Amino acid sequence: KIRLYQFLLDLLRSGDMKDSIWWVDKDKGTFQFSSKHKEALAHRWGIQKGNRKKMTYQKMARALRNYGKTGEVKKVKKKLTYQFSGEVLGR
DNA sequence: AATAAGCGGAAGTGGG
DNA sequence: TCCCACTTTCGCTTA
Repeated sequence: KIRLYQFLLDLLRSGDMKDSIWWVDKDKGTFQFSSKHKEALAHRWGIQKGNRKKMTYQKMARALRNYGKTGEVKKVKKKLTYQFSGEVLGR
């Protein structure tokens, strides 16, 4: 099954949910969610995973927080903004 | 108050 | 056995 960071990177590359997520500085790997349209993206994540419950942005963001220690995605001190690692961007 | 973003102890589910 | 990679529940903090 796809990993969450890869699901998000793939969306950013495809442009398929441009109103829910976008690059801030793609060279740095920084990206941001839409305040008003992030839930539709979270719903898509949960359906792609086949999870039992409806996925929420809060549960998805909790998964994102767990990447902080391994480094794939880090929270940026800007609203709804995160940053992929160079390793994730290079793969 | 109402709303929203951000955080995490603990415990459950999947597929190794 | 016991870690993977989240998922789910619920309370808390700050703005």
